[PDB]
Amino acid sequence: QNHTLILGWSDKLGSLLNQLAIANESLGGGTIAVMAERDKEDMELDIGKMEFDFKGTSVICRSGSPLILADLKKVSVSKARTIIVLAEDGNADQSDARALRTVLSLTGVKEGLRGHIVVEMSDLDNEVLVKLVGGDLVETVVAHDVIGRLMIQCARQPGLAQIWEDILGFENCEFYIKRWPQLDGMLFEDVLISFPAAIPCGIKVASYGGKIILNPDDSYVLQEGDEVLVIAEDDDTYAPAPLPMVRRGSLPKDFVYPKSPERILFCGWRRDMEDMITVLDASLAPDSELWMFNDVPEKEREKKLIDGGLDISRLENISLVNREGNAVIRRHLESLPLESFDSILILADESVEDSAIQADSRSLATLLLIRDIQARRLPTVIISEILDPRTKNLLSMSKISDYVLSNELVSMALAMVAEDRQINDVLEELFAEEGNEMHIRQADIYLREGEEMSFYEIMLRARQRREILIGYRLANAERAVINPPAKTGRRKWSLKDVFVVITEKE
Amino acid sequence: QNHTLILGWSDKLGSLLNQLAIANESLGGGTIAVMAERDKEDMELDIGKMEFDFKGTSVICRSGSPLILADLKKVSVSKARTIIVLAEDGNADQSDARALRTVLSLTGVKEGLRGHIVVEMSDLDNEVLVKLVGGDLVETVVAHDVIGRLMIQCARQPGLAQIWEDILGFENCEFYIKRWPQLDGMLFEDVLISFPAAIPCGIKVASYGGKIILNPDDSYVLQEGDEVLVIAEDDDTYAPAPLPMVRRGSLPKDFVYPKSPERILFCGWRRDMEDMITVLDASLAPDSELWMFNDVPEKEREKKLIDGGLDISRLENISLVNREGNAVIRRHLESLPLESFDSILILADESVEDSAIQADSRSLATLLLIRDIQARRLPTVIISEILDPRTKNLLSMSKISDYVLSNELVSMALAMVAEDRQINDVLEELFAEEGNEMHIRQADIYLREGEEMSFYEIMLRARQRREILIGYRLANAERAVINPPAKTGRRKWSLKDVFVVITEKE
Amino acid sequence: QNHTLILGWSDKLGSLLNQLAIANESLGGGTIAVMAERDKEDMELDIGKMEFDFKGTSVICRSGSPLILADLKKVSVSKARTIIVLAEDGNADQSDARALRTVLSLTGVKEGLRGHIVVEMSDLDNEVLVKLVGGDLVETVVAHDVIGRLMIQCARQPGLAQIWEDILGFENCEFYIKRWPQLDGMLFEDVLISFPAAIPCGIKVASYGGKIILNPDDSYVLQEGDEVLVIAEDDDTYAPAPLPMVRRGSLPKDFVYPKSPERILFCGWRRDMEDMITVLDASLAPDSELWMFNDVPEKEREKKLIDGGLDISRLENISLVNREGNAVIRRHLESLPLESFDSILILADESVEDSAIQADSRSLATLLLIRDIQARRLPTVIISEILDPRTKNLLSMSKISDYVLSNELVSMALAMVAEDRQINDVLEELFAEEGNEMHIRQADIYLREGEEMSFYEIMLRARQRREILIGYRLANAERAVINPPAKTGRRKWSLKDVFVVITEKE
Amino acid sequence: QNHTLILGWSDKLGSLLNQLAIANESLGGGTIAVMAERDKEDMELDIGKMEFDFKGTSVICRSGSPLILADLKKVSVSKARTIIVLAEDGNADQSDARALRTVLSLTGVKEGLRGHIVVEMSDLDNEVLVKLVGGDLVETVVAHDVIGRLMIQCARQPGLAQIWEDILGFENCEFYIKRWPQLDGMLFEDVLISFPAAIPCGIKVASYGGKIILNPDDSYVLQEGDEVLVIAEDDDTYAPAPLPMVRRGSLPKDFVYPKSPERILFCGWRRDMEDMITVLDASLAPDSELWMFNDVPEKEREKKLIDGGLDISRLENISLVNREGNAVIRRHLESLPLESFDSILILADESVEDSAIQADSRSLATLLLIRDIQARRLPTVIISEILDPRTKNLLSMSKISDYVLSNELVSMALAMVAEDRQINDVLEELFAEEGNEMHIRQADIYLREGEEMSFYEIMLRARQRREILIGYRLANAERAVINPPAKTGRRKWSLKDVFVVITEKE
Ligand SMILES: [Ca+2]
Ligand SMILES: [Ca+2]
Ligand SMILES: [Ca+2]
Ligand SMILES: [Ca+2]
Ligand SMILES: [Ca+2]
Ligand SMILES: [Ca+2]
Ligand SMILES: [Ca+2]
Ligand SMILES: [Ca+2]
Ligand SMILES: [Ca+2]
Ligand SMILES: [Ca+2]
Ligand SMILES: [Ca+2]
Ligand SMILES: [Ca+2]
Ligand SMILES: [K+]
Ligand SMILES: [K+]
Ligand SMILES: [K+]
Ligand SMILES: [K+]
Ligand SMILES: [Mg+2]
Ligand SMILES: [Mg+2]
Ligand SMILES: [Mg+2]
Ligand SMILES: [Mg+2]
Ligand code: NA
Ligand code: NA
Ligand code: NA
Ligand code: NA
Repeated sequence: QNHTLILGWSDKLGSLLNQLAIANESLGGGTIAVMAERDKEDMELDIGKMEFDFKGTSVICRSGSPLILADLKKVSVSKARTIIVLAEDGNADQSDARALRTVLSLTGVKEGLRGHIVVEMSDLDNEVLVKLVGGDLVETVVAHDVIGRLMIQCARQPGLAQIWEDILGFENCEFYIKRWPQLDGMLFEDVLISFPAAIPCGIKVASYGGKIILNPDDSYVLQEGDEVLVIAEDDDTYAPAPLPMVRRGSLPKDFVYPKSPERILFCGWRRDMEDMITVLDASLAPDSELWMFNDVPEKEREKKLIDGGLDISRLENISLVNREGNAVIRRHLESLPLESFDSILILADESVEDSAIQADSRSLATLLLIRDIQARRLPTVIISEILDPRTKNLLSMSKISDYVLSNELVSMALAMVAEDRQINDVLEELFAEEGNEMHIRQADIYLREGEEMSFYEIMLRARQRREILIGYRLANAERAVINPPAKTGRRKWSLKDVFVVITEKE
Repeated sequence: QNHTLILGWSDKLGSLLNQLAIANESLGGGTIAVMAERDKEDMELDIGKMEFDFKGTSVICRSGSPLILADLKKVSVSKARTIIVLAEDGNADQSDARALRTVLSLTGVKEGLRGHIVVEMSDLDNEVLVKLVGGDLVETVVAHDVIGRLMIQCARQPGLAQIWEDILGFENCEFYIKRWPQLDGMLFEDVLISFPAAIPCGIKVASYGGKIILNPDDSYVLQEGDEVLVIAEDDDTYAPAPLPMVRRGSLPKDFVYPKSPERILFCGWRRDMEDMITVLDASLAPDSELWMFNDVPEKEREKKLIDGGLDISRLENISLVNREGNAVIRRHLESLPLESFDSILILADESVEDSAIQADSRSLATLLLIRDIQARRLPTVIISEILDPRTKNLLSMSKISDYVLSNELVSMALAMVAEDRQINDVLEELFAEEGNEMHIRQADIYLREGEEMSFYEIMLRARQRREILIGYRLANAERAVINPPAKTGRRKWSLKDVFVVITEKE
Repeated sequence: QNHTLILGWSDKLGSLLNQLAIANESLGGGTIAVMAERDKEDMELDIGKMEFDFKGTSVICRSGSPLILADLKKVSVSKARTIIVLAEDGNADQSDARALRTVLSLTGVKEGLRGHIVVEMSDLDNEVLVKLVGGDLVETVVAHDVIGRLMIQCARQPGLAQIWEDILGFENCEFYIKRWPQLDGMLFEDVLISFPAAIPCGIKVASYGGKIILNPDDSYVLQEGDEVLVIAEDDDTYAPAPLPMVRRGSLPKDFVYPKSPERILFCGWRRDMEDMITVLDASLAPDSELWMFNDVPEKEREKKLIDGGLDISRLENISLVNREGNAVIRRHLESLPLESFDSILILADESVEDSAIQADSRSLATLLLIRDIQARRLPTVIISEILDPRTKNLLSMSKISDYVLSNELVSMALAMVAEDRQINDVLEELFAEEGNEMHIRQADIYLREGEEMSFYEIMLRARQRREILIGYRLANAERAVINPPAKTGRRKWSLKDVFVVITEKE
Repeated sequence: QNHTLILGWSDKLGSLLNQLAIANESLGGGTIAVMAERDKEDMELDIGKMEFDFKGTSVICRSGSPLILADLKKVSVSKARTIIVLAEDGNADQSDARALRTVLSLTGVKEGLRGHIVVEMSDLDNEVLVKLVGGDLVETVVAHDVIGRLMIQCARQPGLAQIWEDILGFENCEFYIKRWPQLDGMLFEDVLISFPAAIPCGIKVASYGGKIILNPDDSYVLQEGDEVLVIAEDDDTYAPAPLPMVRRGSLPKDFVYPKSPERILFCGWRRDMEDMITVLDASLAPDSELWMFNDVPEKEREKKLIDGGLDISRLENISLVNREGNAVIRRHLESLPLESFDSILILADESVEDSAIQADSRSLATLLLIRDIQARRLPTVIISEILDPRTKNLLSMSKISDYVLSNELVSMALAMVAEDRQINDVLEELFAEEGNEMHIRQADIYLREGEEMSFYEIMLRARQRREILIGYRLANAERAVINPPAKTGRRKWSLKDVFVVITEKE
């Protein structure tokens, strides 16, 4: 039957369904079963009111418990190509306790499973046990952790918020892995320029057990069994073609400039915030500063951080500045040097995160106050965490929408891992401090003002500094273009254009 | 379809429906749609039990969410002449979070809206964001704030409670704005005396963008496009007539007396009480005193007030006296100099206001205790905030009813703004410290004992001190008369009669 | 229609219905309507499972709100002979807030009411306001207060618990008031001995406005309009008969002995416990002691007592001894001088009384522990408050049942006041410190060992010390006999017999 | 009708039904009635989804209250052979309050009861009152207390966890009591070897009132009326046969070695944990140590222990070491000398035990952390309490399953006591510090390496040290064998085999 089975119901369900319908469109639609401990008629009424085009995919609703075999058989658990275990809204520990029981129940199905299980986890500290019992069947996506990592990357490089929104999920272009036997024996540097409608980003190496290698060496020779990872518009829109001849050349300014220290403000004590501090410390230049403004008394912060595993005496690049106050009170915020921050993250505070409507209400209040304080004393990059995807969609035609990053990104990640489990490893690397990550790079590294050249020609220059070029954003365009059309056509570039690459760090 | 759409359900719904039915009576009835996340049959049963005459208006109930387009279309959202977003009973922040999402949902309706949106807000600090996202579509009525402002005005001038109850809502007389081309070129001083059945209070000035000017200069010449604001019995009961000839004269005692300091007691720590203190400080004579009796420790009060934006070192007219205790405990209240207060406001305390039945129970207890303490030590104007309109109506044949001001006034304000959005600006000015407000004035300013004259004759005397005369209360009448009949008829007035005017301050 | 209407639903409803069915049996049954905000079919199912004989009374159930006129008319509110407003189980203030709204709703019925309203109040401090708004329509029965007063009387005189249980409610004998014109002109001393099947206890005096005078002077001459209060088996079982001739005589030991001091223990901090302390102080001999064992810190007790209106420096007869601890912890109870108490009251503590099952569980635990501590250190009168009548009935064949006084007594009081509102004044006096009360008296006051005489003969001796004799308990009988049969028959009495009288104090 | 009646619904119901179906299988099935205050159709749907073979037993569901006679008659309460009163999940005191009311209701059934009542109690301190009111009808099983006692025995002797799981409940072998007249006059030492398919463990002695004597003297002569207690596979699988001739001999190493001190860690403050400390102190060798790691401040622990009746100055064998911290925080656990503990019990903490899913989630976290801390610092017997039987079953194919003891054992105990009430006394003795208990004993006490002999021959050697031999575990077997087949067959034993006996202590 090879349908997608979703176990549970949450605020993320509608956007997850949408993503799966987009992914299935190239098939002419598929089948999604949703099983939840709710009345079947209510579920059907709610699905019937969703406002997105199902694109030929049909959704079936059943009432039942994922711990009850009789209920799992109502939805053909053992024939599904993927099973997605949705987190419950609310308390992260309760949700993760249910996730663990569900995974145990699924691993107990005696007929076995055809597909893999994608588990939406809410707290990183609960992941090890779920992975331990789920073995080779389970992929975990730790939603809270992912969102923190994305907020940091977008704080560091603002234009990335639009790029990540484009790449995640199934609108526009995303990652695909597929076997191309006619490419065996090719060097990766030729594979790179072999697909008119795609960009190769890495290789699934068969002699490594199927391990995905992002940004491999140009001299890697594809072996029998290897597959190519690409960015492409859909699973069936791209294929290799005879090699174009691409003019070669040199980089004009292949330099590394000393990265400048950054000053970042975290508003709110986010659950597990030490995990963000660790990521930040491994991402910023030395002598950077992290300001934490929140209502936890300073005396007690060190205890919270050390119990979550952070040694604040071994931080390498950031110093911590603590300030105490209420992020919705004007008078407390105005004592901050707001104008001095390179970026400000407004985080859902651990004391209210169990109610998305209350957390989101506070984050939006804080946003407005910060803007107004600054405006009123004037004779900045702000990112706000939003927990309910419906509130993000509701904001979409508001200016405020530029200042928000939502759990819709979690639904997009869940759908990608549901469609190909190995994409979890790709996104894990790109979200991690180690290994490859996305960067927006000035044009004067790659070309001189007005130089007439093709996307492929820039791509080969970018390989001299060990980057995979995936797109660009022209000087006065509002959106970057990922996986551009007509990669052999030439144009005159500007030093105000910028390029999007996959690269290792310094 | 041009019906009124009400989104939500609350303790105020019945009185709002009543007001809209009164407003619609002159049409022979209209249509009200009510959509709420409740069972349709329950809604219909509850509506069917309301005890007021629907006067030809028909009410339709639908079950649905205002965030769900499919549900908004069930009630013809885009054809309604007005949409009213009712606050949820309970916690003000939760209610305002829902109001914001609803406004975003409504502004997303792609067919657009024919009418405006009236949003019942529960907390002033949440208003800016709703106004920001609702743009030109939204009028906000901040219920909590309005009630505080009305309680202060009635504490300052007790007879105003009956006048405001009369003017608000659609029983008796209220404000109407309408275009009268045959009055172009007239001076406002002639317009004032041109309507046998109405009193002009201001002009919508077309050269100002449609801005409403209350109490304009007598020499203002009405221009093409201007409209007249009046107090009248209904939208269709009044029209201009040939000018009466009105005898002119002088004021006998056009004096200003030094306003005397007042001593006011606030019982309870009302949410956002600094907003009332600000209003009070701009309303009382110098060397006045505000006593605050409530259970918040004195040490901590200053912090609450400064965080809500009140600088208590810049108060101009009042000194603050703090007393700590429980307003339902006899022994604590009896240490207050109760007999010395010009007025006492019993306020719904922020610690219980999320339960109207609990708040109202405490306010009534405090009322009884204050009366009894004073009576028992005897060998005063009290105003009590009541949150459930049903409790006010239940009290109506009790003596206690003179001591109460309720959220029914909010339903009356919501209906007025629903019927003409520009009435929000009129009421905002009259509730504000700035600009015009209502005053009850002694007769010896305007006339001598037994002087025989008409209402219009007094009105023109009142214009010499830049007042609009809207009514009077005779010496032994229990009710003031607003917009009196037969304004040209003469009678003999008494120095114990009083007059109701719209005026600027000192 | 002259039915009983009960508004609400509670743990007391079944026992109230039972009492009304008993009261109605002599009519051949009546009608009770019950209206509650519950599903009608559930109500009917619950009524159908009650285990007591309805004795020809029919019960009708309707679903509705007592605040909604349409609902009050479903149950013929204006034709009922009585309306009983049942308290809600749980928090006393919430229940009393609902009682007040209900009374206002009932006083608003424009057709008026045929009968009176009996209001079950939960907190004495809320009674004044309900009485103020209910005027002449309302009788209040303050359940919590009544139970405290009964527990004290039974602690002082243990045999009274059985007597009060007999007299309250409609099993056995109770109070009736009725007009007997053929008795006009009789002296009260002859009226006393005029009813073979009843005992006159007082007169409703028409020249006093219908005021009930308990235990009037023997020389009072019944005037036209007066009615007689009696204890009798039912409203129709008694009538006056020609005067018997009763031998007169003297009292052998008409003495007053010095009342001995008592030591009483209160376990638990009962809500409003200062009201019990006041009653106790006016009831005990001088140099008595009240021990209060409970978890409130001693420092804070004085504040609680003074805020409830008790001045502990003006106590006349008792000294207060405070001990702090947990009444369910053996080790804390064993530090008390348990063997020294004349009586011990186990009270439902204010911290758990909102859950009757939790309060009753603690009171029974404490009971068991006190018994066991004493038994285990041995090489006492205990009274335990029980809040759910079902738990009292469940205990009935247990020995523990002698140690319990329950809210069933409240249902019995409510039914008595429902049947004749003037019985509220009778019970108020008998429960009050002032005026008449019930006493169990040794036989040697009235007679010598083996003296052969009739009940009437003892009754006339008792009048020489201004007592109304209502019954007796023979030397080895387990139950007292109230309103005995055959009052003229003689028997030989024992100095170990005891007599039950109504009397004023010392 | 002689069915089993179960009153209530809980997380234990499915496993209790399973056990009763196993017990009934030898009859061809029986009848179980389940009555709960739930909708009948929901109950039936849930029963219909249980995954275990009902083996011919039929289950009937009814909706009703055990306090309501009409409801008790729907399920033929007075004809049931047993009534089981299931605890409610959640708060132990609430559950026990309901148990007490139910027992009173059952003892009030005027037709009487045919069978006994088994009451699942949640707190030991509540047991006395239930036993007091239930008299001879009631058997109590205090679930919390039993589980603590089993965890201690399994900590002391790890192989016992598998043995107890085998013996409890009705899979494999369990206890049966039955009268065998043909054995009157036999010595108990011959009775011991008289049943090919059973092992006699004791005698119900008729001259003692039916008291069960475990491990009686070999010289006891069975008298008329006595019955034999055995371990056997089912009630009908065993019978006596002519005496086998068993070779006699001596024990080679009938020694007692000095028991070595043990170091035990308790993680979590379990409700009533003083009851476990008492058991532990009477079970361990002198100079043993009990470490308690939990979040209760050390200052306050002594108060908790003394109020629960533990005098820590009279402990005979253990010293207490207190450590404060959070058992789910790695950094706190790693300060413990984890490698030094003979066993570690992870206990459901009293602060979360009212939610089984939250308690079990913490216990599993702690388990994982302890393992990982030890593994990571390496250049142990752990027992974890699990409150929901479904979580134990879900863990069953996980390695983690060796580290868990669950409330399924309570369902097994309830079913055993339901089937024969006298088994409660047998298990009470075996769980108690006093009297007989189970022990795993080295082979070199009983035999020499390679000695060829039968199970009966070892059994008679074991009687010389006053042990009843019930089974063995061979050197490389994963499971012990209880009540072995073919007890007269010989084999060659190894010094690495071990024997399971019932014995008194030192
Ligand atoms: Ca696709
Ligand atoms: Ca965590
Ligand atoms: Ca795509
Ligand atoms: Ca109108
Ligand atoms: Ca506010
Ligand atoms: Ca009107
Ligand atoms: Ca009667
Ligand atoms: Ca009180
Ligand atoms: Ca009677
Ligand atoms: Ca069997
Ligand atoms: Ca306990
Ligand atoms: Ca078995
Ligand atoms: K994409
Ligand atoms: K009006
Ligand atoms: K009676
Ligand atoms: K077994
Ligand atoms: Mg962590
Ligand atoms: Mg403010
Ligand atoms: Mg009081
Ligand atoms: Mg104990
Ligand atoms: Na990376
Ligand atoms: Na104003
Ligand atoms: Na009295
Ligand atoms: Na034992």
